[PDB]
Amino acid sequence: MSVPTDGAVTTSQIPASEQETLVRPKPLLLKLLKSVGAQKDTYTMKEVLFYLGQYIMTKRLYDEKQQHIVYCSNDLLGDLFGVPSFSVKEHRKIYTMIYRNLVVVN
Ligand SMILES: CC[C@@H](CO)N1C(=O)[C@@H](CC(=O)O)C[C@H](c2cccc(Cl)c2)[C@H]1c1ccc(Cl)cc1
Repeated sequence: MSVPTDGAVTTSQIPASEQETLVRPKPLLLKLLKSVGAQKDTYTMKEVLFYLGQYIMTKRLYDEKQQHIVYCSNDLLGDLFGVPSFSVKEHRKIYTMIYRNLVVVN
């Protein structure tokens, strides 16, 4: 392994091949990723999701009493995704929101 630690989350809702896509996060997204330990400039989509999950957890934006919804209207995450809230269960939407904040590599 070339980095000290790594993380990745996958879902049955997105095809494997898509989750392996290599991407280069734009400024705001890269800033959030690094605030939780990420150290690179290029990631696979599943790594991006891992760190974003970590970001949500650390900022305490995840509560089961919120019935699967994350409320990020007052967080930079709300501006990254461009929505006031979203469901952690709707993965295609999450992917779509994330795609706007990056560029696919080569
Ligand atoms: C916020 C907690 C976070 C912890 O990693 N999490 C989950 O708790 C679950 C929610 C679910 O049970 O469906 C999975 C979720 C996830 C995994 C892989 C791909 C995607 Cl799009 C979402 C994933 C998640 C949810 C949102 C984001 Cl932006 C990134 C990752």
